[PDB]
Amino acid sequence: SHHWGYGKHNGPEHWHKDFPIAKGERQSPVDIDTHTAKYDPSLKPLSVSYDQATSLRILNNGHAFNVEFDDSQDKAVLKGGPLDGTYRLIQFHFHWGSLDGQGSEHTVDKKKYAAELHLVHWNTKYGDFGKAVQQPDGLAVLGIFLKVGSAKPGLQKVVDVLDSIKTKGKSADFTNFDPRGLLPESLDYWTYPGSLTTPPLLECVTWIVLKEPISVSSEQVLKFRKLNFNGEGEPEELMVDNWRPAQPLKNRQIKASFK
Ligand SMILES: [Cu+2]
Ligand SMILES: [Zn+2]
Repeated sequence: SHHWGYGKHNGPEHWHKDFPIAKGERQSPVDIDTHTAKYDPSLKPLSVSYDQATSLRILNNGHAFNVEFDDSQDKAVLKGGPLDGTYRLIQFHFHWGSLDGQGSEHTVDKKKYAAELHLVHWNTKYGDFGKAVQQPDGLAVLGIFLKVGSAKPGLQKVVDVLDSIKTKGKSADFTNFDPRGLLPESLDYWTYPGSLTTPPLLECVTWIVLKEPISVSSEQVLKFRKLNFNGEGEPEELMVDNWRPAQPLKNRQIKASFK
């Protein structure tokens, strides 16, 4: 639907009126209580295969910016871990704060990171993204926390194009970007069944949240905060605090791939 956002009058506390699944049984994000998470020795190794990833474009959609990929062939896929089958990369985006002390969607023992990266993948058994989001195992989102510290060299090409997509609806060419430069050293993770974190809030997602954050510089996150939620020629509303807070865990268990 239109006109949802992150403001006081249309933010997360209002979403349930148009998207009643907002109060559902497997909503995201959640707080990850690390002491309560259980190590699962049955999980298999996570396989991230991005060598042939083919980026196309970057778009300001009014709530974040998306780096889009060619998903017409198995070029960039996620497999293993909790997943059955093959999941194809379609886009990545971030959520971030107005201040370095907030911005992530997931939290770790109630800790909020400065930002969170979401690599969005769809289950190839379902043929395309739109059919995948009608299935309870349709999507897999790999989540990576950002902390402020040293610069992330592999983020810099993304930061450098943001000036060209300041406002809602703007896009730019974004070919030949390698998303492998956004991953931490370790692929140790937590996993649980959840949902999209923005409307339509669909309950289709296997969440895979990496334990190790990546470090980005202050200057890099400051450039995220210069984007606009609004369209060109409309009153400026900085794109900041585009995160949903933690939702009730309900009848779920978070599993860890490590001890
Ligand atoms: Cu609408
Ligand atoms: Zn997201």
